Amino acid sequence: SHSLRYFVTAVSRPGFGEPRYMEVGYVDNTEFVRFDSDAENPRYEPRARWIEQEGPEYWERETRRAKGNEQSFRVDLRTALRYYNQSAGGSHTLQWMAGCDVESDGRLLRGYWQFAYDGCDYIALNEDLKTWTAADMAAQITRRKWEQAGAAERDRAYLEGECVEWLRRYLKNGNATLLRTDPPKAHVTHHRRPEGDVTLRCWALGFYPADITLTWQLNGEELTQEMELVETRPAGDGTFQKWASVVVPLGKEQKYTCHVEHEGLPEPLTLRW
Amino acid sequence: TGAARFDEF
Amino acid sequence: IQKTPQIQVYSRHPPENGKPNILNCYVTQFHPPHIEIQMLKNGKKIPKVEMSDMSFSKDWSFYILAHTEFTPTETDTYACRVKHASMAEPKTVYWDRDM
Repeated sequence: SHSLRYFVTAVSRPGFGEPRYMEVGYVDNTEFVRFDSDAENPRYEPRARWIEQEGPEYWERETRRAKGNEQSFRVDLRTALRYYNQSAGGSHTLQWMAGCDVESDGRLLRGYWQFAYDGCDYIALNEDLKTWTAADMAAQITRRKWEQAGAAERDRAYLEGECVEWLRRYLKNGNATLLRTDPPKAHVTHHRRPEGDVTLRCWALGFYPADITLTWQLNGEELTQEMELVETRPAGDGTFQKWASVVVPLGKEQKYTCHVEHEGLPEPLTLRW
Repeated sequence: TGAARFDEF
Repeated sequence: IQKTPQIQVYSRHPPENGKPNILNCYVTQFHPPHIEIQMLKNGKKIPKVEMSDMSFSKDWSFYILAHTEFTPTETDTYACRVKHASMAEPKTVYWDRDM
């Protein structure tokens, strides 16, 4: 699956002017556009070569949408101090994420339209794209207004139509980067433990996309219970990496196998120490 | 292209 | 109210002395979004450091990836040092090359 997501952040800083307002656009968790109100020329900007192709009409449209958004966020930050009875002196944050996950055939899997205030859930459109979850009494006030306004219906139209169609476009103009499959390259390190034991860590490097399955096996069964790992993480060059470790006895390294599966491998990799 | 806010909190 | 950053330091390639590589400092799970990230070589600030743009995770917590070019040698020590209003002091995580 592929996703188009817009991560919006407004941070108030009372006495140092207007809230800092940022939008960041991602196709499949790689950045392709940004708008920052603190830029010398606050404008929607390209962050990947493949989006540059778009017309002046595109950038001016997006710039104005961001500007409009910045205004709405200013008003909402003020509404929140009222709902939560807070001083106009403190710094607060609103965050909004909106976008679409699409299957390889191009049918929508999941739309998102959700908000958090001060890092806590505020209101979120359910997967039915009809229904709001309001985390608190403040957000119930908003939910009442949005139900009356037909907000969900309008948000759903963007999630089902515009979002999906633009994603489909982005994937093609960007396919060289976005549809690539960089395969993982794997190795195993060996650390003797003070307890007389051995840590075996299986590393997967250089892979794209992010999705991967990394496991440890002994006699054909997985070691899912006693496995240490790290979450998949970016490696500075648009690729990803991950590792997974197990503790094993001193002679028995050779009887343990690391298994890696990824779109860019014809066949799973199997490695030992 | 991104989403536009219409309804206020 | 406040979330303390988790800091991970690692290279793009297994290190080889005298071979160009990328060093990463991946700082996640923090709030609020204001943060200060420096990467250090033998305790001196590395001048050229790329930072992703302020963005956040599923669970609403902010993250940044700092990375820089480096060529590791046998003796060089490398670290990432992070200043965040969640912590009394900056927090320093050393690159562990033998992981």
